[PDB]
Amino acid sequence: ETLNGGITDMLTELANFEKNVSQAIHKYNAYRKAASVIAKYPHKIKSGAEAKKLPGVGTKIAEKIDEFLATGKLRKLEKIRQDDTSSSINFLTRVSGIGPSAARKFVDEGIKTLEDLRKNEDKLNHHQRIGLKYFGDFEKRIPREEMLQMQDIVLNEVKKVDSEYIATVCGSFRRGAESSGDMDVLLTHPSFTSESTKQPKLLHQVVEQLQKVHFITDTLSKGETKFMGVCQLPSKNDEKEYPHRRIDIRLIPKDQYYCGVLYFTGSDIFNKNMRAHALEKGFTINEYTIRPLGVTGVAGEPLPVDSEKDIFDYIQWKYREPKDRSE
DNA sequence: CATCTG
DNA sequence: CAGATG
Ligand code: NA
Ligand code: NA
Repeated sequence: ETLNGGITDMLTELANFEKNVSQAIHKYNAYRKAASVIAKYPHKIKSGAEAKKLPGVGTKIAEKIDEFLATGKLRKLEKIRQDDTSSSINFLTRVSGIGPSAARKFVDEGIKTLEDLRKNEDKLNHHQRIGLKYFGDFEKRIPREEMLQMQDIVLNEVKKVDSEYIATVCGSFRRGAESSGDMDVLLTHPSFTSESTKQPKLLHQVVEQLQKVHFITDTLSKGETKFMGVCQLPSKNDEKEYPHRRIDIRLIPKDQYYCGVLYFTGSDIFNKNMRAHALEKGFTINEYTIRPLGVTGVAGEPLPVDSEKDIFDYIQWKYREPKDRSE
């Protein structure tokens, strides 16, 4: 956790590069387990020879540990840091919709900057185009105070559309966090579930509302159960307009709500711990369900849950307010 | 994973 | 359809 940090950290830049610049999924995948194991490793790795010992830890890595151990630097790392090429990728990649794959192509066409992009908006797609157009805003963290305002909006319009809707705004927001990245809303309806063969209007209808009243400004991808978008807090009495926000709405069959609701809410650490416990308590949990685990090795059959409470119950645990869901 | 592109 | 992105 701090005893072998830089090591795990160099590994990480190394790995990241591989997969972002080079295409070395192979190698890339390698730095990773690597970082992962040294990470759990309980001692002060004094040498490469010491790491090699570890599994995942090959001769090359040990090569890299020794040098970095030997000098507070890595040549490769250092050479990688300057390299304009590697920089452009790692950069453009910051635009929504611009991945690495596209990172390469653009650079390879000589687009390597914000301006580059604008100049060539044509080579970008709707998503990439919005991505670039709200470059800044998208980079901006979300203050709780805004979050509550938005939530108030989402919930009011959904209500309006059907008293039967059940929205939940998950994430750290839910966990209490002072700020957030993006607005994540979990959506269901009675009239929608497991067997219940579709009803796409279920998701559409709302999208429209939020768009009616101008909350949602753009579509990233609107599918039949997942809409990826952009929303905005109405600018009050003009002088202070809000930033443009990344909002994501997803339809869920009522018979599956709280499982997800739990889940999306995190934290990741909480999930695992909660997941492992389930397992003890004779069960299994995942994003959609919680099932009675048999002895033969495995077994299923989705237990029926009416709230986040039913779940906890199942695994015989302390109902935890979203707050303490930390770890 | 579900949507998108081309 | 493969392949990318989030
Ligand atoms: Na090894
Ligand atoms: Na991106």
